[PDB]
Amino acid sequence: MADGGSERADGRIVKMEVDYSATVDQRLPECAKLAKEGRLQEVIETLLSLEKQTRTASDMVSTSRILVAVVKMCYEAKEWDLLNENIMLLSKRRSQLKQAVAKMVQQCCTYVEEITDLPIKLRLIDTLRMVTEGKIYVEIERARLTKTLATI
Amino acid sequence: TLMELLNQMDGFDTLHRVKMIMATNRPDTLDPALLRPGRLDRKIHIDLPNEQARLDILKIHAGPITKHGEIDYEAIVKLSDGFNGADLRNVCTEAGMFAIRADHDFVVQEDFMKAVRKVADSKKLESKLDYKPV
Amino acid sequence: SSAGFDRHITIFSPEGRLYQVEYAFKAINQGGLTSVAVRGKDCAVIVTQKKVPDKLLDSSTVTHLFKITENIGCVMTGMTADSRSQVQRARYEAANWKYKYGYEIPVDMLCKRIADISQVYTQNAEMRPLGCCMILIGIDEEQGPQVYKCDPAGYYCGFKATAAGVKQTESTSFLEKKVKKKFDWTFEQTVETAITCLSTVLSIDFKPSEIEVGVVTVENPKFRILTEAEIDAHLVALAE
Amino acid sequence: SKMNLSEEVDLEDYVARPDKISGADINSICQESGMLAVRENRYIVLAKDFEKAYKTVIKKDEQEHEFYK
Amino acid sequence: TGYDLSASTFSPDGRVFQVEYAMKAVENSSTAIGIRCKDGVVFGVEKLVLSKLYEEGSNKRLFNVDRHVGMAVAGLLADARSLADIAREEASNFRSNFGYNIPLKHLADRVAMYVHAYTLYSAVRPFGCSFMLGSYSVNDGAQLYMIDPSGVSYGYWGCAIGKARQAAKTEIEKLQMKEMTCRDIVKEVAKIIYIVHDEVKDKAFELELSWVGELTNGRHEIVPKDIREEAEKYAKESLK
Amino acid sequence: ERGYSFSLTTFSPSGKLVQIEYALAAVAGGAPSVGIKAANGVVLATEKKQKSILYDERSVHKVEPITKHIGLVYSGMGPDYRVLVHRARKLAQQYYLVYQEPIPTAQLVQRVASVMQEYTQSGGVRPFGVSLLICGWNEGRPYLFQSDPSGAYFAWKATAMGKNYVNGKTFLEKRYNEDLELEDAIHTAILTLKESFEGQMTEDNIEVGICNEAGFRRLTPTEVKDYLAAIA
Amino acid sequence: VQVKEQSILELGSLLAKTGQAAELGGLLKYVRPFLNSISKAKAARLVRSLLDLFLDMEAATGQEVELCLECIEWAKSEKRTFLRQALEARLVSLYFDTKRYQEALHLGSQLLRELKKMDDKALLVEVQLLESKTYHALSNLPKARAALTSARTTANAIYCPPKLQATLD
Ligand SMILES: [Mg+2]
Repeated sequence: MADGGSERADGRIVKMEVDYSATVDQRLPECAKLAKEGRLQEVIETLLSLEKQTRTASDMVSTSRILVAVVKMCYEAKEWDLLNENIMLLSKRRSQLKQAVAKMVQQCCTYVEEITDLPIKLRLIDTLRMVTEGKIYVEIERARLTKTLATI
Repeated sequence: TLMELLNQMDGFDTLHRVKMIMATNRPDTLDPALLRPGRLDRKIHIDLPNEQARLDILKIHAGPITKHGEIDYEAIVKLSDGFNGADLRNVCTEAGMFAIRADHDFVVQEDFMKAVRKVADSKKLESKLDYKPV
Repeated sequence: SSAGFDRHITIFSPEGRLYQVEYAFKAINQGGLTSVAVRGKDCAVIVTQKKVPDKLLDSSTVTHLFKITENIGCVMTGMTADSRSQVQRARYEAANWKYKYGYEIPVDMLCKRIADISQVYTQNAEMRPLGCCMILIGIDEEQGPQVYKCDPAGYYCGFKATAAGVKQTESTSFLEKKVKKKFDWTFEQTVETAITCLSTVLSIDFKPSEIEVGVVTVENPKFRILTEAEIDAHLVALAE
Repeated sequence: SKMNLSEEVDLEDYVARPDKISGADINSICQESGMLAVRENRYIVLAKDFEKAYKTVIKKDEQEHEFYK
Repeated sequence: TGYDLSASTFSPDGRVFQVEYAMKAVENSSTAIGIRCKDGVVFGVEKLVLSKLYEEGSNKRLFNVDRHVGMAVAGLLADARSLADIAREEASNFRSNFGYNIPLKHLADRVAMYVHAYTLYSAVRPFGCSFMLGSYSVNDGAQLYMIDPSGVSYGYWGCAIGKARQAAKTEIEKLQMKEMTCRDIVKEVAKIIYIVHDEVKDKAFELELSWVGELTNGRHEIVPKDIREEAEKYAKESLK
Repeated sequence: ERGYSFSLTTFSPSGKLVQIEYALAAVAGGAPSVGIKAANGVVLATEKKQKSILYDERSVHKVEPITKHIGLVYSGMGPDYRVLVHRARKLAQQYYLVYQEPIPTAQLVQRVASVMQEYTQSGGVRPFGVSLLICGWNEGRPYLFQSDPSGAYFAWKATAMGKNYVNGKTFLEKRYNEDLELEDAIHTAILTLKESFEGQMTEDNIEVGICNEAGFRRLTPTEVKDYLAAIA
Repeated sequence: VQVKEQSILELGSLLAKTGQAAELGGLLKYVRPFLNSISKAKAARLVRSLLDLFLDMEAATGQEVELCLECIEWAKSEKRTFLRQALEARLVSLYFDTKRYQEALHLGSQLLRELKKMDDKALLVEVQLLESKTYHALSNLPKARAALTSARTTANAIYCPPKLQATLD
């Protein structure tokens, strides 16, 4: 449920340093089962609006440290696999995918000033894989454009 | 009269925003030229309800029915094997018939299973219900 | 077309057909059931649901999983009469093997006997062709697990995993894309795939009571039937 | 040549399947794949839309009794 | 038509209109039902007196195969008699070769095969009968089997046969069956078989009652019917 | 049974055998295959396709040995083949029991054809639905005969059964000659095999055995694919 | 035993990848008597593979015109029809490389009697086309025209001339 998993994630964001990172990532697939619910078209998605945010706090800890090449490809590969592990096509196509990758490019905005050439273009090479087939896709793709512009 | 359709479907003058919906029971008795793609684009296959489908339609007709909080839809579906939506509708009708019997304005669950037995019994006269596509 | 009594007896059509046996294949379809079989790296498993419309109807008296020998399991489809009558044939010549040759019969060989027997049911023109289907599994020395399918037509062939019942085309479609993609097969691999293919073809999410699971594996060659406890263990196992 | 057609789709691979296809069937194929990827909410075609393509149009081809041969 | 003639010819869809006819042919007979409590099995049958037609007690369909083995025939009568002779002969062979009581499973299975034998040729037709199989043991308990014209046979906790069949089994499942004593279940069925056949159809019928189980010491015998007469006193209070 | 005994095969008013005529049709509708006898032995190659990728190939077999120097293949319906296969198995055995020596090939074609012909004239049983091909290097010179549903048989330098046996027939008439060797005859046999085969022809798309004067032998998929080089 | 015989294919593949001709030309002759130890099928694969990898690379006539005649006469000693009949068609294509004035023209009198006498539908187009080369390059327009047309009508029976199509075009 949206509100329940929200108040739960509120206490789970504390466990970034309190609990081990990859243990928190083992705490991910439960919320990924919340994505396995697909209860309501917007209620079940607000969860993935949340745990993608907690995922970006894990990014703000492991990417804030050297855990960058390990933090990214382990993630975009499981969003890729998210079409098979959870409900296919991110279980609602959007609102938990749209702001998911949109907060991903918010992250990339936060790291373009920080993440050096190799890790920044491994991040870019992770999201451009989404540029091939799967990204925002409503009426913009300008998270795609806004970063592919930065690629030069 | 049919070849007029074959012409004015594809023919010379193309069409725009003109959608053709066809309905039949056995496709095997149709003209292949009419059956080729372009004229008849997609063939949608309708089949009998599964268990969950039967439960769902049963809930559908079961809505506006003065009854008791006693309905075991699951058992009725369990005895429910291969029945059209109109068939289950027939079940809801017959159960109400048994209710009119003895003039109990409510509905008991057992009349459901009885009507299911009757209707299911009535299908000892329907053979060759399937037809190969095309 | 109809010519003489090709529509009635086991004779040739003008096209070279014979309508009786092909009438017989869909004669299995009235059983209202679909079976599934799979072979693994060191194990093979059978599984098929049941329909218990009666509370008065017993539970243990519904099984189609038929133990032929201590190392031979089989499952049936079609009509219960032809199935059961098939059973005593299988058991019977099975024992006759041990009496004549000492050692244990090959599962392939027994399929040879059954297909040959069924051959005459079509061959003579004064005998009903026993419209049911046959499924066998068993471990082989220097060969591992094996699965075979006997038909009323009177032929057989090996496999790697196969289903039957009513959903042959669908289950085969699922299994072909399922296995050929370089699949490593463990025990719970083959099992979980077995439950999954059926539960997808039928879209059930069954309770652990309705279905049945036969099993043989090269750690205990005894043909084994599953208990609903462990069956539920695997059910929740695939239930992430 | 009209559709985007992502370069991971091998055309000849489906060409080998003889299948006795008519010319209009091809157009139905590319249509089915295209509306398939669109149903995926995608503006680019992949090979899966073609696997599904023959699994839709080329479907209804197999009924045989092995003992005939 | 054109295909339902033989017993060795498949319909163009895959069945046999011979057995098709014979089943409903049995369907037209009166009702005979059976049940089993926790420590026995009870048989009930409705018979029809036409006007006078016989010295009462004649031609009872409640047969008796073994000292512990009870029949419940329905449909045609004479073929049922032939079947009962087949069963008695069979159990005699089993006792002869092996020296103890035949298990109900093996007995019903053998009889089922023998029934299946008459569905594969043109020389003979199928049977026009059906029946029940009641047995009880101290090492086995209460077991009740059922046989169709086609050859299917297995167990129940209760079952019904005759015209009033589906309506009959309806209230049958209404009863608890696990903990019930067969003595109570006797007077119980009396309400069942006395809320069925009425006027403007047939005439004054007849209620016979077989009874085997623990209290019978495994021996099969008819209920003491005039004795204790609670079927009627209990099979009437349903006036409203 | 009852003992009806009445044959179901009668002569036409024109004077023809309708049932045999029909069985020849189903024989023609069988899988194609061919064999050749060239100056050292005989080679037999079939048209074996698995309808699905889930089949096993090392399970079912087509080129079948009878004795160490006698091979046989068929074209028709699979199931009826195995029966007469076993029959010939025994029938070759009793000869060896009588005389203590490997039965000559022509004797087998005699007795088998007798069994099939008598089985045709018998009552209440359709004839078989398969033609056969037999080869064996009995006393140096190998031999290659063909049976048929009518029980007849011939002696072919090389021929083919199945579909398009007339097209591959002519192809054999042209590409074939008086004498060759085993490998070359294999090359032409796979030539006509590809003459009507499917697209991909692998070790499992066909199967081939041979007779030599050293005895009968079967070919494995190893040397099959190994010979697949220089296709046709 | 076998790992070495496949190793001739390996090292020959090295001689063909690194780009040298004489080094392989010795490798061919080094394994001529070694051939007499394995099946005629694997021998077929070996001779075809080595000869084609040797021919397709270099325009060094110091060894090709000799070794090709080697494999041809050895085909005489082994009695294979298709082997010699293919290596001949390769041979005449080798002859055209030096603008051979008559032996490039004897392919008809030496091979066309066999090709059209056989059933072949693939090699006859090639021989007719190359013969269309030999007369145009040797100043004969009408004969090359008629032969080209014969290859045209012959090309109407191949289901897959994927490269021979443009070769004819
Ligand atoms: Mg038109």
